[PDB]
Amino acid sequence: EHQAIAKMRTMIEGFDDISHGGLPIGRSTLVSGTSGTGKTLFSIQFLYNGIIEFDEPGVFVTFEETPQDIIKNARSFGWDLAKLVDEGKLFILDASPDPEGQEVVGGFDLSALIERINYAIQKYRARRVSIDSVTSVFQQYDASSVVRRELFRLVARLKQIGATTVMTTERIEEYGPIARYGVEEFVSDNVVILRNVLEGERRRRTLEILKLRGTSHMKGEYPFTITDHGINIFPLGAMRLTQRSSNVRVSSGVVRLDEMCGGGFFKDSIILATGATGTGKTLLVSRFVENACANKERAILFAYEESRAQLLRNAYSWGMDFEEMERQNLLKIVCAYPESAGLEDHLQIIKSEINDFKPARIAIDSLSALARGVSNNAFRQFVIGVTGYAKQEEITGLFTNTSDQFMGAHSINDSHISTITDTIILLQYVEIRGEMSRAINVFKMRGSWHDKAIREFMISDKGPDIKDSFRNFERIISGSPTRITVDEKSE
Amino acid sequence: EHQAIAKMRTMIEGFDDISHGGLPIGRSTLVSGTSGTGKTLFSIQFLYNGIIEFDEPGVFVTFEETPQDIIKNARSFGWDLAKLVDEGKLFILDASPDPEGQEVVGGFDLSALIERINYAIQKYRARRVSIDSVTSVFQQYDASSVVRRELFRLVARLKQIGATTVMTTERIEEYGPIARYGVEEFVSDNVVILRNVLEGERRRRTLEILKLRGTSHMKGEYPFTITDHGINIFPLGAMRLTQRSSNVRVSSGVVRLDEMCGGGFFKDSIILATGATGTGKTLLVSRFVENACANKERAILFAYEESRAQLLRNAYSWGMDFEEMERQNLLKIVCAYPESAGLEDHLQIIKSEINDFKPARIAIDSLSALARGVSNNAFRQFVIGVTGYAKQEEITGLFTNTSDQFMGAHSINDSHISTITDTIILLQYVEIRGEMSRAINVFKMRGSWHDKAIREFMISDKGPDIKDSFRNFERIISGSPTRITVDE
Amino acid sequence: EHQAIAKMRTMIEGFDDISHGGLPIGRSTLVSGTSGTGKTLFSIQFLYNGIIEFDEPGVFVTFEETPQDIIKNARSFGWDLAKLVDEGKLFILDASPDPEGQEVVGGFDLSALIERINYAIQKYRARRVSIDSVTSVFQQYDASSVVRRELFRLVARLKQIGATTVMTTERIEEYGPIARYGVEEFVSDNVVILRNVLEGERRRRTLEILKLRGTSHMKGEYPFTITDHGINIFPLGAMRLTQRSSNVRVSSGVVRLDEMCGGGFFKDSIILATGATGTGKTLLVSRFVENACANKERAILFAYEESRAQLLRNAYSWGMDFEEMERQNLLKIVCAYPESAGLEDHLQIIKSEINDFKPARIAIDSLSALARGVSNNAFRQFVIGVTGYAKQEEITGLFTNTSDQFMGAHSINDSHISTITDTIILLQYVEIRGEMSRAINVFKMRGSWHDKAIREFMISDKGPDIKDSFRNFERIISGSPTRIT
Ligand SMILES: Nc1ncnc2c1ncn2[C@@H]1O[C@H](COP(=O)(O)OP(=O)(O)OP(=O)(O)O)[C@@H](O)[C@H]1O
Ligand SMILES: Nc1ncnc2c1ncn2[C@@H]1O[C@H](COP(=O)(O)OP(=O)(O)OP(=O)(O)O)[C@@H](O)[C@H]1O
Ligand SMILES: Nc1ncnc2c1ncn2[C@@H]1O[C@H](COP(=O)(O)OP(=O)(O)OP(=O)(O)O)[C@@H](O)[C@H]1O
Ligand SMILES: Nc1ncnc2c1ncn2[C@@H]1O[C@H](COP(=O)(O)OP(=O)(O)OP(=O)(O)O)[C@@H](O)[C@H]1O
Ligand SMILES: Nc1ncnc2c1ncn2[C@@H]1O[C@H](COP(=O)(O)OP(=O)(O)OP(=O)(O)O)[C@@H](O)[C@H]1O
Ligand SMILES: Nc1ncnc2c1ncn2[C@@H]1O[C@H](COP(=O)(O)OP(=O)(O)OP(=O)(O)O)[C@@H](O)[C@H]1O
Ligand SMILES: [Mg+2]
Ligand SMILES: [Mg+2]
Ligand SMILES: [Mg+2]
Ligand SMILES: [Mg+2]
Ligand SMILES: [Mg+2]
Ligand SMILES: [Mg+2]
Ligand SMILES: [Mg+2]
Ligand SMILES: [Mg+2]
Ligand SMILES: [Mg+2]
Ligand SMILES: [Mg+2]
Repeated sequence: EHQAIAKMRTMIEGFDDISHGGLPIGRSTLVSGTSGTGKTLFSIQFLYNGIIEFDEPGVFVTFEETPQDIIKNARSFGWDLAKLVDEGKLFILDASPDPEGQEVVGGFDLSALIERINYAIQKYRARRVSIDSVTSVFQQYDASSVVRRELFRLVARLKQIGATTVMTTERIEEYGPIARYGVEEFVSDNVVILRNVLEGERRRRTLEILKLRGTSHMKGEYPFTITDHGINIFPLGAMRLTQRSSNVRVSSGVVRLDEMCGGGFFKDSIILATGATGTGKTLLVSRFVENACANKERAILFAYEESRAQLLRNAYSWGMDFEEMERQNLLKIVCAYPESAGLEDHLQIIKSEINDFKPARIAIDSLSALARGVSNNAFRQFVIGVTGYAKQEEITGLFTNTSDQFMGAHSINDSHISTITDTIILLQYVEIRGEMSRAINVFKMRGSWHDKAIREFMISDKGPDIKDSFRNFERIISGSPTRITVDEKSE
Repeated sequence: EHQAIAKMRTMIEGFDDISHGGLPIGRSTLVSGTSGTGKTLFSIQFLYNGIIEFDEPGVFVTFEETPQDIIKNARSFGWDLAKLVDEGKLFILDASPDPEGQEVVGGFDLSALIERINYAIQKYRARRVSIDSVTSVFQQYDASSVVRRELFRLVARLKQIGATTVMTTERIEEYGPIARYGVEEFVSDNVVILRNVLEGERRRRTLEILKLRGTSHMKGEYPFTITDHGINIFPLGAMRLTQRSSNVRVSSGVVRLDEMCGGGFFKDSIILATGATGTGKTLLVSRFVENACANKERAILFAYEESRAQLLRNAYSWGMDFEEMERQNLLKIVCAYPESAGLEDHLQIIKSEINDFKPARIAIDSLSALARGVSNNAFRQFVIGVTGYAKQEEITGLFTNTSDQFMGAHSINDSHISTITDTIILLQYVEIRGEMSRAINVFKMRGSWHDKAIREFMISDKGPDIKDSFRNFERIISGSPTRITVDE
Repeated sequence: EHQAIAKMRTMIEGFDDISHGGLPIGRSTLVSGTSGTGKTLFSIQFLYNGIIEFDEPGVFVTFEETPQDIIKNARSFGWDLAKLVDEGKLFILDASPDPEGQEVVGGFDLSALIERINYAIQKYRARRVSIDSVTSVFQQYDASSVVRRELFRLVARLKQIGATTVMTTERIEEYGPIARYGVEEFVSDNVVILRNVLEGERRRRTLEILKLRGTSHMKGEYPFTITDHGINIFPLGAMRLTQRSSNVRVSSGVVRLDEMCGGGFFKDSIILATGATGTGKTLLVSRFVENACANKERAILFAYEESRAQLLRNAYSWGMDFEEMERQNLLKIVCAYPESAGLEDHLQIIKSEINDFKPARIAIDSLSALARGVSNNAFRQFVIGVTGYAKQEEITGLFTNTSDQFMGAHSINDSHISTITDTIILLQYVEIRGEMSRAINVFKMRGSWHDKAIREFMISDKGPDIKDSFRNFERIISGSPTRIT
């Protein structure tokens, strides 16, 4: 073949993105990690997808987990392997030493199994194979130099055979050896490592394609999740800056605010509402979510602080009976503490839920509520995933944030999200004549014009009331004014 | 079979939550940890609850712990394991060594053993099996490869007998290798990790469902404790956000306050009293609890800075009679330094103290006192756990809090409980003509209206009173207001 | 028995509360540690107390140290181990190798020794046993496996004879495994790790009860102090928020100042005196320390910054004389560099000195001098130690602190010692018309009225004099006043 290397899509969401095509055909790939990174699965689901998507008969070589169970478990994702076993579209080739036997059977069986393996490829006319825990095969009695030669025997053959392989391997250090013997490493053409790194009690899964000989791939670890629908990696690094941009408008929910933005927000932008605690934000969100239920166009509300009944009561006080909203299925409300899942499972449920209610708007009440306990970056990386999907996805977005410090909050945001939104509305407390009076102002809008005036506003059983600006004050922004009361021009 | 993997219910508080159902039935679940982590308990509590909440007889294997003691120790949790074996719903398959050395019996292992076990199982209808410290068996002279096959031949047979097992291991490095030989992680079907991390000078026990082959489970490490009633895990990440929230209102205890709050505190919410030291907090607490008792409802005051005595005094000086509330069975003053337990243990002392008195009011004097010493990240999870529980039990709670800075305190909290609370009160000092004056202020009140004004707050013998506001000042929050006068 | 575990007291200062009761009866406890931690001192102290308190004899197996050696060191605490051996109350079993040369003698090992131990137990009707340095025993040629067996043999045998035991082990890394081979860790019913953390050229020994089978014990480590009285532990968490309270009051030494506090300091109260350097804290203490002698009461004043001579000095030119106090025995000045004792000691140095002279009042001149080279937490504890003691012991304790910054200290304490203290006084600077004027005021008092004003006081020959406030001035706190006309 005088042409470049040929790859093969695994149909594993996000993987074929990282691999600029996917596992190279004809060559064997090595995927390893510690006890639980998803390996077993990464192979199984590597085969399944093949069957169901191109009917490329798979051959699953075990070594420890009994064949019987490899199925019993695989039904957790809705994969009735039993079937593909009947329909000869996949052959589970048992190779796990029974409860008894003898010893000193070194390379003895390795030269045979390769005769057995070629049998299922030959017979079932296979194309994709996946040996799981090849490691427990050397877990008999062998040195490092002993491992490099038993493997190279297999891959060798399989490359002649032409089959495309995947090998499972165990590791004990998350960022250390690449496999117990640190030898398989240079016995593969491609090495992929799966990591389930701990951290402050939080578990984060990731995947990295260390090497793929003769081609390009995505360098670095990528957060993946294991769910009811198999390994799902999120190439938050992939996704291009190919976002749609319409000039159309939508109503903020406050006619007097819709003005201040030159006519509203854009059907293709991210709106950030920031302020100290109790500035309005939650109200905003609500008057944003509601304005969507108005024009009978479903939308979602993601509240991570308040709850089911607490958001009804509190909103109902401002008017807007959310009740009829859920009924006329033009608004559904999620809710759940951020501590209920890592930003990996969250980012997901976001998109996942968006794919069943088909939004038009979307409001995340408190962004700083997610950020909680998570690392700086691990968070920015979360905005992007959200701000990104909900932009190339026609979804308008409203993100609420709390500047951990009032009257003096020398910055819209604190996490540095400021530079990834299209509109910056900020609510702040102003101390006028010994009283905490609010003040909303449109800080920025890349598209439209928007008002540049700082205006106070009061909350009421009526909702937001954007009143007059502080036409006669100074240092207003700080929060601690100093009225002018200038003696005119002295007559 | 075509179904998913059905899990048995351990019956350990919260474990099931973490495991999502329980131990994969008919399968071998693992449980290793450094010594003193709990294991043996967990693997024993495994049976007892089963054999007494479902009735499934159990055969507890033991490699080192003698049967007498395995029974002697269990009397630590009030469990009579003697009985269970006096009825055939439990069997101590004593596999402990004998003080007579004797080489050659190392082979009889597994194979000859396995039969013993099963022989027992059969003689009891054993549904659950807890083999403790299987690791001390190959503590004769075995390799890493050797053990793998030794195990592969131990789980297998037990997997066959269609019985659910509990394998207990041990390790050394707290985070390092999961189980001694780095073989039990990849060889097992279920792996549980019992850690007893030092982290400072205190120790925080924690459990982790590392991996359950075939199903889902709570990823991560979760806090837990061992008490007379056994293991007690608190999955402060699996508590739903379905907090019953009504529109009722209880009275704060202070009249002028309730007005400023649009008419009082919602019986279903969490109040946060924050402010420089000396401002007032503890008072608002004492006046909070006074009320619960005036309406003859119960209330608990978890004190973390003063003794029951110094606390009763402070009250008399303010008018209310805590001395009474103690007998009129309408007040529980707990008292205990924050250093007397890891938050892990306190959350429970509280959780327990509540459902031992069903109070309508819970006061936590000085949340800061608890946070001193601990991380800010471990603090937030404690507040959340109490902020949450407190709610779910329709209980109104008042949490104190001292801001490490007096005056010019721009951020409510330096900690940032700020957003996880429903009602925020704010006391602060203000100089006015060479004199420190107190100043109350309702900051946010989610459900209702509430008064903006920042009024002067006077403390005296007759309790706390609210005077007028600093209506003619600029930068009153700055700690040093400039007096202006505008009149035609 | 159909009950819980039976525990035996050790009387080892504070251990019985950390272990909740004592060491589990008829069972062996392993006490490990790196060299110089205190193990033997723990082992001996046990048997020792077993005798002098409960007339309970004990067997002490010594694998390495010589018998006459054990006896000798023991004297460092004033314990006549020779005598207790002569009264047949304790037996030092000597399993120490011969200074000569022999490889074929201990061929019947363990089993052969056990009979001895098991003999002695009965010959001496001993109730307690402590085996010092088992490690050194098989430290010959053994694996992680050859130990677990040998030991378990001994342990079980000692369990059968119903002997409550103590096995001592060595370690290498401080927070590394619990014992040399990683097996005693589990053949033992109970685990005790003695540490010796050396953080910052300073050493701090602490004890932890890893595990006690079927019972309760405080988790984590507590710091201890080997002293002439042997092991002494302080579980600054095993203390209770249960101290006697009151309304009775006491003078401050400064009349005026007492009025601003509702009429004196409470008695059961801890007073904090913060303020920039040079604000007179030292002048309040002395005055406070002195007022206790006039009324005729015993008060202590621990120093950490000024000597004894400089103290008596400045205290003279300020009027009241400290000398007289000492003579009369109505006062006692300590003195000692913070650096010359590890807090936990100090804490104790104070406790004893307290138990010595029995004080009504105490003056800790500068907590924020002890705070030096110590961690926020390590110190936050030292405080709770003394603060919570003076209370349960009903003492009038006035402490001193220094705000690291002058005029404008946007806070009271940097280590937030407040909220633990009852009454906070506050001396600060004020720049008025090119001058450095002083300011004093009560920032909080828990059970009284106290003046809410910021007064200016003048220091001079007679002492501290408090005057009136800065009415017509703004920003008095930021240090830079703004006389507004
Ligand atoms: N339906 C599911 N939903 C969510 N998570 C699941 C589901 N099924 C399995 N998991 C998770 O994925 C893991 C499965 O890993 P798997 O058994 O496939 O192989 P491995 O971890 O790579 O290697 P090995 O388990 O043999 O050591 C489980 O440990 C669990 O955390
Ligand atoms: N019925 C009402 N009448 C008058 N004011 C109300 C009413 N309900 C709520 N408010 C006001 O609205 C604020 C509630 O906070 P809000 O709903 O704006 O959420 P937020 O500022 O976004 O977030 P956070 O929960 O952190 O404060 C209160 O501070 C209060 O002053
Ligand atoms: N009634 C009880 N209340 C509180 N804690 C207890 C009680 N009983 C025992 N404990 C604690 O639990 C621990 C007991 O652990 P356990 O002996 O059951 O198993 P393990 O430490 O996991 O493994 P192993 O002891 O076999 O090495 C002790 O360290 C002790 O502190
Ligand atoms: N009988 C009383 N009469 C007048 N004022 C009192 C009386 N008792 C207490 N006070 C005042 O109340 C305050 C006592 O502290 P308080 O009960 O308010 O708790 P806090 O300020 O929240 O916390 P902390 O006590 O730890 O400083 C003091 O500032 C004091 O001036
Ligand atoms: N009278 C004493 N006063 C203060 N410290 C003492 C006194 N006597 C001994 N010490 C200290 O106590 C320690 C004694 O340790 P000990 O002999 O008890 O056993 P160990 O250190 O646990 O084990 P090993 O000595 O066998 O290595 C010494 O390191 C020393 O610093
Ligand atoms: N005899 C004196 N006459 C007048 N003023 C004095 C006299 N002695 C000291 N002072 C004043 O008191 C201050 C001394 O402070 P003092 O010795 O009381 O302790 P401190 O300021 O609390 O702590 P530190 O000495 O560690 O700074 C000096 O700054 C000075 O202005
Ligand atoms: Mg696997
Ligand atoms: Mg909110
Ligand atoms: Mg145990
Ligand atoms: Mg065990
Ligand atoms: Mg306070
Ligand atoms: Mg207080
Ligand atoms: Mg909010
Ligand atoms: Mg010694
Ligand atoms: Mg000083
Ligand atoms: Mg001084």
